[PDB]
Amino acid sequence: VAKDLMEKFNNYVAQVYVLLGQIKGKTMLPLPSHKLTSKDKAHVFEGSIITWTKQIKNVLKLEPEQLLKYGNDPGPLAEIEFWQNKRDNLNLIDSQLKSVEVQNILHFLKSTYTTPFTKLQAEVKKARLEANENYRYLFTLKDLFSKLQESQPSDFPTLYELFIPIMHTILLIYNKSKTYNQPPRLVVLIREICNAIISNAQAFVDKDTIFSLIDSKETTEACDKLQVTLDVCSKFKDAYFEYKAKAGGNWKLTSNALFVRLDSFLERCQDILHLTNTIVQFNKLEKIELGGTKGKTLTESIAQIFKEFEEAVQAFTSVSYDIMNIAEK
Amino acid sequence: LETIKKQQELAKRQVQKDMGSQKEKWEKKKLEMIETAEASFHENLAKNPV
Repeated sequence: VAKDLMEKFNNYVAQVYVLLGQIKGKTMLPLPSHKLTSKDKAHVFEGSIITWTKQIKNVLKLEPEQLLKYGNDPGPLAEIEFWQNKRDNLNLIDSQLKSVEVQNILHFLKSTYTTPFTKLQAEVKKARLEANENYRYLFTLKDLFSKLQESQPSDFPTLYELFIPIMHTILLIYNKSKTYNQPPRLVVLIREICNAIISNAQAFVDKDTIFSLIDSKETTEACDKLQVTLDVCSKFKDAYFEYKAKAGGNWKLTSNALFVRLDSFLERCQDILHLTNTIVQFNKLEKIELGGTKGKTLTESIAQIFKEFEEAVQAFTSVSYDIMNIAEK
Repeated sequence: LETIKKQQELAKRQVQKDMGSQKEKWEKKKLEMIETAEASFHENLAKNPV
């Protein structure tokens, strides 16, 4: 059990190196490699840890990050920049992994070796694809820098103007790379990217501020500002269609299912805007004193009507959950 | 009635006092210059790698 415990220790040192890569940045395959090896079962164990390394590369996807919220224009660019760095390290580690000794181990019994060698050549090709994705991600990281920098003040006035060119850059990115692997999958990321960005900008311009303005009921222009925020979103969808024409084929996008997250936000926003405008109306009704013919009895009836409204708007001001959260129904 | 009559006078202005001839066309021309600037930036980002 001396040699068995030494094997149990090595697998522990691998799992520690896997934990190192979890906090740090992968490089499990290097720690899976046996150190100062002199039987044939030991060199096989080294290959089996190399196997779970190739699995970690394929395990990582652009879609799984999109599933668990997030999907920020800066976040997806960084996810490709982190993926392209992990494969670049794995390619450098593959050059050290592929030792003259490690080649002789594969020769002496071999479909275990060639499957690990085949996954390596697939990783090396996908890495070449990842590197072009990283060059594309680096341009979006500058675009996201334009949005991430925003301190939630104005923005939507100029960002609605700045969006059309941000789209025009994305279109040119498609033509320049050419061999851009996952050109229909990367479109789902870019759309989710603009999606998450709009949601952040929108959460700022309303939230407790919109609840606070409704409370005081001395804000009409602020209601119009909310409509302007929605208009900025409409400009992004209009520019997305304006880029789809500029592209001329291979539109892809699938906004009718993808942009549903955005559409559903704007629907809820619009629904508030529809109800906020009516609240401004009723405020005018109180002030009205027609004075005509039969009197008081009518103004009393108008007063009771105004009180009912005042109860409704007070119940709306409560803003229990809400805070223009699309995900919340 | 006077306050509402004053609002109608102010409303006619607010609509056609701050209103300026050729507005949407100028915004489109501003967008075009930003599109050309972004097109030149992506070319410069292509030249850096290359």
